Amino acid sequence: CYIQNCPLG
Amino acid sequence: CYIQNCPLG
Amino acid sequence: LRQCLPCGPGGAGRCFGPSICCGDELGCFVGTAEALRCQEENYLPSPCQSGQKPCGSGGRCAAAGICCNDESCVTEPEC
Amino acid sequence: LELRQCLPCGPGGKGRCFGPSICCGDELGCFVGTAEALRCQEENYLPSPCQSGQKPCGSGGRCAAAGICCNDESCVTEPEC
Repeated sequence: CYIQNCPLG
Repeated sequence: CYIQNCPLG
Repeated sequence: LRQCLPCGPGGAGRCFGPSICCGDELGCFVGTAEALRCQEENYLPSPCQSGQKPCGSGGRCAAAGICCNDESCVTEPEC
Repeated sequence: LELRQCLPCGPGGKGRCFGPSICCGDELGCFVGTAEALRCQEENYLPSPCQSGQKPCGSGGRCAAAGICCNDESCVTEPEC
C-alpha cells in the first residue's frame, strides 16, 4: 500500500 | 498558447 | 477560448499544458513522448484552454477523475 | 523511513507506481490514469508500505520523472527535480 494510504498507518 | 502562460490578455 | 492542440494516441487527447496530454479514453500523460507536441502550443498566438468542467486551481477536468491545469494533474473525484 | 519502492509498472516495467493511478519512470514520464498505470492499483492490496523514488519533493511526494513531482494523487511540474 502507498505509505500515505496504508491501513493503521 | 496556454491561457495561463500566454501573453494572456 | 479553444481547446488546445490535440495530442497523444491518434490525436484522441488534448493538451492541458506544455507537457500534459489528457483524454477521456486515455488518461493523462504528464511528461511523456505523448505530450511532446503540446510544446507547439507555445508558438500559437491564439490563447487556448482544454476541458470544460473546472476544478482545483484553475484546472479543468482532463480525464476521468483527473483534474489538470497547465502544470499539474491531480486526482479529483468530481471530475 | 526505510520503505520499498512500490510495484513497477508501465512499458516493460521501467516505471514505478507513485500512487494508485500514477505510473512514472525516470526516462518515461508519468502516466496518470493511462493504461500504463494499471499495475498501480494492485499496490493497494499489498499490506506493506511503499514509497517510490528518492529526492522528496513538494506537495508531499517525491521526484518521479525528469522534473516532475508526484505524490500518491498528483503530479506537478517541479524543476527542483
